[PDB]
Amino acid sequence: MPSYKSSRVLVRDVPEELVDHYERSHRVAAFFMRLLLAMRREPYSLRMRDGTEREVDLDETDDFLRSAGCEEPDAVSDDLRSFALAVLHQDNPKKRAFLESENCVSILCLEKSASGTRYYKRPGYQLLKKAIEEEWGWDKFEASLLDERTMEDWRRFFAARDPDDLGRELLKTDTREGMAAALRLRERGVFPVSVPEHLDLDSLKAAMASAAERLKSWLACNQRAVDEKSELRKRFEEALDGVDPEKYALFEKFAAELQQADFRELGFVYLAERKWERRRGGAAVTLCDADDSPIKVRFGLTGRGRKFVLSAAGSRFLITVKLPCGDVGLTAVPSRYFWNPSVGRTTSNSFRIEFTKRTTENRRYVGEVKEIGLVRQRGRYYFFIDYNFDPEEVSDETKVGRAFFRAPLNESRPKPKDKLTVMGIDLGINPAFAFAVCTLGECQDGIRSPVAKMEDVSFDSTGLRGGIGSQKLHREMHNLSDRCFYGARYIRLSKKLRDRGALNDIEARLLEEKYIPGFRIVHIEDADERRRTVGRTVKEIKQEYKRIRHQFYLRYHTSKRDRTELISAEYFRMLFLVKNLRNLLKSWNRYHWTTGDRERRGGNPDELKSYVRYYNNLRMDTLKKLTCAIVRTAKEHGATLVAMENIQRENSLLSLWAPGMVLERVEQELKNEGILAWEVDPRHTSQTSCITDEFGYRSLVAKDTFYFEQDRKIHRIDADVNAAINIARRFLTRYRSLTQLWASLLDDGRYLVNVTRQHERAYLELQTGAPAATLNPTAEASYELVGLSPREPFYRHEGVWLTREKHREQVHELRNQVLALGNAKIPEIRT
RNA sequence: GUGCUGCUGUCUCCCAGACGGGAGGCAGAACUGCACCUUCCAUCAGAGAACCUCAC
DNA sequence: GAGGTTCTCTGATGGAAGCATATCGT
DNA sequence: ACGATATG
Repeated sequence: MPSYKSSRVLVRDVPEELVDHYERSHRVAAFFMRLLLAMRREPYSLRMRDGTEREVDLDETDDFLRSAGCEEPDAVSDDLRSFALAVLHQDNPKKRAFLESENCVSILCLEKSASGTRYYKRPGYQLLKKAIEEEWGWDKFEASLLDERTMEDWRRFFAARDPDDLGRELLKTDTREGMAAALRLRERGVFPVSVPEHLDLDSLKAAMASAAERLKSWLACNQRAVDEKSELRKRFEEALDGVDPEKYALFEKFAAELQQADFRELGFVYLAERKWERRRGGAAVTLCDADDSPIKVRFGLTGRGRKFVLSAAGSRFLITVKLPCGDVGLTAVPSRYFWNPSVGRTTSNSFRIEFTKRTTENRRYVGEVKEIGLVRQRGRYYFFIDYNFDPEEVSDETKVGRAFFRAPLNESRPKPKDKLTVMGIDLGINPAFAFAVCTLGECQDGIRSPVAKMEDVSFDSTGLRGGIGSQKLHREMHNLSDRCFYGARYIRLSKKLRDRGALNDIEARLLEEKYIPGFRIVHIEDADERRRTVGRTVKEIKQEYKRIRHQFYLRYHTSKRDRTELISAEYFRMLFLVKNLRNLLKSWNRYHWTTGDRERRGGNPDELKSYVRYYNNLRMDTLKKLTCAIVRTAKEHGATLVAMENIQRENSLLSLWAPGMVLERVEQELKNEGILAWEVDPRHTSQTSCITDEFGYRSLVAKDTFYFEQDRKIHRIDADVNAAINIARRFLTRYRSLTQLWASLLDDGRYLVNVTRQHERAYLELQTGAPAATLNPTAEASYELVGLSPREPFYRHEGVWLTREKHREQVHELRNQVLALGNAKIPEIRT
């Protein structure tokens, strides 16, 4: 599997011949879609351009196979089935009939084809014989053939040159079943299909590639659906026998009368009947179309399709597709992705393209093009320049570095034995991310961190990135987003003022004490004039939203351009402001939804498409910029190991992205730049000091300052640096210190430690001496680990393992000191 | 190329109706900034909305 | 925050993708 | 040596 990065380039004046080739390629690809399914001789479901699903019967397969050439489709049935499953990759991966699904069209489509009657590349037999007959002594052949075969014919195979004889014997003894089926069909003279449009071999390869890949995907999904339905039915039938008697005949009538109006064993059994029945067993077949579901009309340089000669002049590409009708020259609209490109024909059927994506530096990127693909969108054509790239080299020393620091203490993986650079990364929204960088073998001055089995390290480089660029804009994106949230609730109640009378009691202080101050609307009692007073605010909401979006636009088109950061905390506030504005606009659009009225299958089908498009675009842009700043921060400091918080474990990156796809993108782009990363457990990183390794206070009024005590003097430090170091410190110490153990009580105050994870197993050994331990109580409401010779949270503190009630009070006792003392008398750490 | 990403003027369909909101098209003006692997497909779950029912 | 209702859109979590060599024959 | 197949 090569590495792949891709982009699109526009072509404007497409000649009629290429348009015809495009459409014919889709039509033939649809023909392949249909003919493979027909040869499967298994009925399926076709989803038309509309939502309707059609049950294509066996007759529609039979008559189509009749048209395609098979005048007696039933008589040759098993043989067609075997060929069909071969091109769709339903045979064994080793010794496959067609390693590339395309390679069947020589036998399927042509008229005088020699495919299937060759031995020149038969694996390891003809090549071995041809090699030995030249410069070997007829003795290592025995070793080579015994090695693979662990018969007397092999003696004659090397007794003479006999290439044709061995080829014939291999084609006889070794018959890949998918090709034997095709030869049998062509012997009957029914296999060469009548392709509706006349295309040469190269274009038929390209069509069959896409048709076959669509069939392979759909077949895999169908098999998954069938297997899942079978397994769920197995679970239901296992549960049905169980212990429940035939009394389950009654919950049927019970559910009937319930749904007409609309027990543990009865309810659970009911779910299985409903869950099993509604699940589909088969997927839908979506046939290819020119405009509905386009396929890439691929043009390869080895046989996949018509060859192309990619060139470049100035700041744009020059594509020439060598069609059978003639050479067709296309010029490319210049792309900032492949800006100022240079092209070069290589010695391996490829073009070496060197271009420049970004505009900050002039860094030139190198890739190889080996296939170009053609699609259309909104009647406008495109080529997919799907190129390759070699990722940056990662030292074998980094791999031994990553394995060592990842391992729990009870594993003994080797020391890195070199000077690595480790990174600490926290992730937030206002503080997009913060970092701490340490160098192994070099501790000079800073927050010194233990390193497992090595000397300590000092974090020289520390910083907070992302952040709020302009203070005013961030506050305005927050005032409006608060208003947009509170208007959606307000007009839910507003209608009930007019729809009902005097509302209720639970709402009364919910409307007055919370919603009126929020939506900033004066309350009028007369219903007719409540529509006007609510409409003018929604106008005023848009009128100030447009202002904000325009000032957000001008972050890139003023003299403030130089100060505009790569990523800001405004990227996330805008996303929520777009989100809340969407709900409010949706709610006001249904201000007329009155009495009992519901959303219909029709109505308005394009509602708020501009906002949804802006929502997805802003997110995709935010994550790409977020990854760049992280990777830019990693490369600059010489980092090769990145410790990240496992965020899988409002004001969070969650509710904007899935918990994982954020981390996946960062790791992928780090690995392209030759930087390995690991996910560190993000427990107690924001509540534990990185200096004293003791619990502190995360200030609620100010979420950037973390208070702890050192030498009985209260200190403060940035809570993003504090967590960034605590993520890196955990990695370098191999999670040596834990701050929480789960324990369960059996009797008389002996809380038994629940060992679930291997990190707890190793930890107890370094203190107790056994892979298990107990908590004995002491005089001052504390505990102590003992350890046993062969669930309630507990918090460490000063070697005492206090409980949640007394851990909260210790945190609370420190808060009172902070509030009493004040930030003026609490010194700063970083600088 | 696709986005971040809008402004002015003018024009057409739609939902409310005389408060307002949502799709779009051409026309210029302003701006030389940041980033950018993406195509296709099938299942099964969520978000919020909104109508019928609750006092949390 | 109780509890099916009917629809769009993610969103989940998968699936298939984005070419090599080999020789004959002129 | 390049083209026309063919198949790892």
